[PDB]
Amino acid sequence: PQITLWKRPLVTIKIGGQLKEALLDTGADDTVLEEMNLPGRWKPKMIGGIGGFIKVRQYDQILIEICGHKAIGTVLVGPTPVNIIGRNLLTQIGCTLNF
Amino acid sequence: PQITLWKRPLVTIKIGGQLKEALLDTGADDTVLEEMNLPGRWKPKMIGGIGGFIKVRQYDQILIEICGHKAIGTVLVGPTPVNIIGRNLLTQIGCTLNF
Ligand SMILES: CCOP(=O)(COc1ccc(C[C@H](NC(=O)O[C@H]2CO[C@H]3OCC[C@H]32)[C@H](O)CN(C[C@@H](C)CC)S(=O)(=O)c2ccc3c(c2)OCO3)cc1)OCC
Repeated sequence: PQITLWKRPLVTIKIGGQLKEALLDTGADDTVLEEMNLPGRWKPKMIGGIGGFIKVRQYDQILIEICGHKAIGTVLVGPTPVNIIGRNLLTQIGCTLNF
Repeated sequence: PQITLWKRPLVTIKIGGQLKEALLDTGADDTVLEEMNLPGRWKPKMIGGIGGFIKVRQYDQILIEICGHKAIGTVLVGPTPVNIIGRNLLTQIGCTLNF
């Protein structure tokens, strides 16, 4: 599909057997999701943006389905205000910018 | 052009007669540039990111050329970690997401 940018590019994702709304974010190197209790081990990490850094939990080899397209990679979990799909997963679903 | 996301979507921009490098950021509602001098009036504003709020200077109806495409809109100037081109200008240059 093609998504215009008049509004925030929000889509439905599936992760850990749950549906959520997330932002397709070409400005995000990594994928940052709202607080959730994913199983398995994780590594502490900090990521920075406008305003400073937040503490997040890095889970690896996590499957996410974005608009029916499957992707598996690293997902960061922490007190983010919005679910953010970053380039590490956007590349896997064949997402490009076009103008 | 068509831009893949295996690396950061960085492009050259021209604003106030000066060339700079900026990130095409579909997750940003607004355009925010690092500290610089811009002519014309400006009003103090505040914007929030992943790690909190920052104070910016809002410049309205600023000419800015993005990878060869002209836009005239709002540009915020402040302590952002990187120059980011947000949806307010991405829409002007006809940028869409596609997968
Ligand atoms: C509504 C909820 O509350 P809120 O109002 C806004 O919530 C939001 C918070 C973040 C975002 C996404 C963020 N957009 C953003 O900053 O946009 C600003 C300007 O325009 C406005 O539009 C929305 C906010 C304003 C960027 O797309 C991506 N970022 C990097 C970028 C700064 C380049 C370095 S990043 O997230 O930090 C990040 C992600 C993965 C990583 C990483 C860093 O490092 C490695 O992996 C969108 C909405 O904030 C009050 C507390």
